[PDB]
Amino acid sequence: VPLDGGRFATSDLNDLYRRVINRNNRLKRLLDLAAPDIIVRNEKRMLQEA
Amino acid sequence: TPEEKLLRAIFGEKASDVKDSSLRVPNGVSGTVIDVQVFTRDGVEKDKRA
Amino acid sequence: TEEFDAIKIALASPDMIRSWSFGEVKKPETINYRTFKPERDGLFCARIFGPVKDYECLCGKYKRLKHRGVICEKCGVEVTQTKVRRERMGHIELASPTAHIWFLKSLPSRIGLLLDMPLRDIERVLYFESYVVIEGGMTNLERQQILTEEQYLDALEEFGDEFDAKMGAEAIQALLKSMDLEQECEQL
Amino acid sequence: GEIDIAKRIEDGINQVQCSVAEYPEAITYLLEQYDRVEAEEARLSDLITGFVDDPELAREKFAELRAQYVVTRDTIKATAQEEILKLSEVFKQFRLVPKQFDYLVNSMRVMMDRVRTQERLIMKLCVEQCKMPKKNFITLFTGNETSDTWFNAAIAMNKPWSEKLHDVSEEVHRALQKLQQIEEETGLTIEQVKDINRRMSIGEAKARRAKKEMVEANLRLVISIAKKYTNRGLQFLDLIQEGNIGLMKAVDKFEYRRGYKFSTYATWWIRQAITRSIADQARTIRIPVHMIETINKLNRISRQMLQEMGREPTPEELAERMLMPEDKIRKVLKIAKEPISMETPIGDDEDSHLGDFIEDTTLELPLDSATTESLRAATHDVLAGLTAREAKVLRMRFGIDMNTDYTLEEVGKQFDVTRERIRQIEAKALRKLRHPSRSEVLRSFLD
DNA sequence: TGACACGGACTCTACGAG
DNA sequence: CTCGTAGAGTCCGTGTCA
Ligand SMILES: [Zn+2]
Repeated sequence: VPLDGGRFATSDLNDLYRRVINRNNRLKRLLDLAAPDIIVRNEKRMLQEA
Repeated sequence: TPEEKLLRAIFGEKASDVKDSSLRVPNGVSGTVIDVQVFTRDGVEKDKRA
Repeated sequence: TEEFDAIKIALASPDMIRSWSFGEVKKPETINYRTFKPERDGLFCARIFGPVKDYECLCGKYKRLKHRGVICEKCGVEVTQTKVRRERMGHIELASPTAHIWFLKSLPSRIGLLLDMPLRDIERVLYFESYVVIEGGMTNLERQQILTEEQYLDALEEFGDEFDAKMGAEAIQALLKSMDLEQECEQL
Repeated sequence: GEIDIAKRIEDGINQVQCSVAEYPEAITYLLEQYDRVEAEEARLSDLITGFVDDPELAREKFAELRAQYVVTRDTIKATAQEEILKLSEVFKQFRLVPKQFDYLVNSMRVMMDRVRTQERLIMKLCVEQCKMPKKNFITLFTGNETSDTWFNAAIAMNKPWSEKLHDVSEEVHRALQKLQQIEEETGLTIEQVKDINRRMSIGEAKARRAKKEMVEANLRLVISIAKKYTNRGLQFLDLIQEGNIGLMKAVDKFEYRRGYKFSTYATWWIRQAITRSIADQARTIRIPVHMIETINKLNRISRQMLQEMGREPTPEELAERMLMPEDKIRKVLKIAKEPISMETPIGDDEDSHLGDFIEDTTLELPLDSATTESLRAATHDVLAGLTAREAKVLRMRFGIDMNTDYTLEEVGKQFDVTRERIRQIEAKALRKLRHPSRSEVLRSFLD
């Protein structure tokens, strides 16, 4: 919601969802690119964490 | 809503495109206003009272 | 209003989760920042969840109640009362099968105890700390044994086929899918 | 490394090629799809993709395959078998069209799996009563693995579960018979598939190591450049990942023959990716990149002017320093504000957060709902006070107690008198209601 | 914190079998 | 009677309230 004064207030789930979706898209592109094993491992680790 | 449109047609009530927001006195307090201050940002047209 | 009773709770099946959700959220954008209308098809998206303002689509093609069940062709937003924006759930199609933390770390580790495999091992597996030999064919290797990097390396070189080992939530899903519940119940 | 790792990749797949060649009847289908390839309806890279230790060159090499193969094929039944293994290693150079190896490796894998399913039901039978160590299972089962003889060899060792297996004698022989069918399609036994599979894995591992090196060599560089971008709302690890993507992109696109310093090219792409990612996915509300550059300029200018002047530069002074009309200056200042976390605790009262205050303006006021209800009731009865078809006219012209409103021509069609007379009716009704004492009660609804 | 409790893992003692 | 296994107790670390 836009609180009076041009600033915004959001629940944290917005940030969490944004981060998860980012890592998901990055992993998709990484698979399309056939990155070396180490990088796919790191990506899956971070996605699990998120 | 429709019925109110009917009412506007009937009485010819030009709807005012500006809502009221005035800072009215809080409920149940009564006293004397001793002073007023006005702060305009630089650039805007100072009103007479300023 | 229905008069109900008996609240039922169960694991959500993937087909049930797809059943509830009305759309997939592909991009992370939230709102247009110029006019704060929602971005499509972002975390806030009208063509998935619902119209911001009552009974008018996003693009502004249909604004009258005369249009109330029609779905604007330009903006894929259906015209309804904004309250629906409170009830529709969405979904994200996840690329890598991911483990549900609650069923893992809750003191009785139901992934752990279901697998009859210690907890420390499972944490090691999910975070890509070690492999696990998932049904290691005709070799000298167990089915729920965790393997370190160099153990898996000497093994792969040693055992090319009839050798299935994996890492992470994918391996865990593999291990879970193949388990025969009732036969093991009889044995136990 | 790209050419090196590609060579090792081809060497691994070449190893699987050798493994297949050392397997039987593979050479028959092999020569058949070489014959297919001769018509030239495909590419030279579906049959040879880099060697190990032109149509004519392939023709002559395959002529040598045919010759060595057949001459060892006649005397195949001792050393000629080792010569066939050598033919497998020399063909290792060639790789077959993806479909054919997919077909063979998948049929061989699923057959090994199927025999494994039979073996595992046997292993259930053994583990439940006799707990068979796997060594004896292999040794007795491996070596023949083709006829049901091993079954009676299990019967021959006098083991209690092994003899008891007659309960599953039907299924065991069904597995052996289908296994014989797989034998016929290959025309051999199995154990050599074990040899084949180990060589395939060895080759693939070689290729694996090469690909690993294709970043092990340029890894820490990404980390070194990454530590720059370390405060733009981005988990360090995401930064390093974006840098890895950029580095891979550079490597695959790197051109040593175009005349360009390699390292610069790499770092260039690294930045091109990292800055792009921070610009796009850093802020919650994505904002054009040129706008970000505008913010950066503003911030440099503010820093210089502030530290020299001491006080600060007023937006007018900033509008001076840059040629922009300053309307966009304050626009950019408004845009840069990040959303505040809705849970931020309010002062010394960690009981309420900010979320606890925001009010929902959407809600229609109950007062207004009551007014609207009273209004519909009153308008309905007052319409009832007026004539019938005029009342219906007025209801239809508006949405009173009805759905979408039809324009005058359509309502006139509804009465079949379709023309200005309908607005004559509208104006006459309005005129008739103008008279007071009926509408004043509705006059009250104005304010 | 801090008093409690639980779980998992580890150490020490005791019993059955050879 | 000792070795190998079984049982009991303890300790540490985590979860849980204000
Ligand atoms: Zn629209």
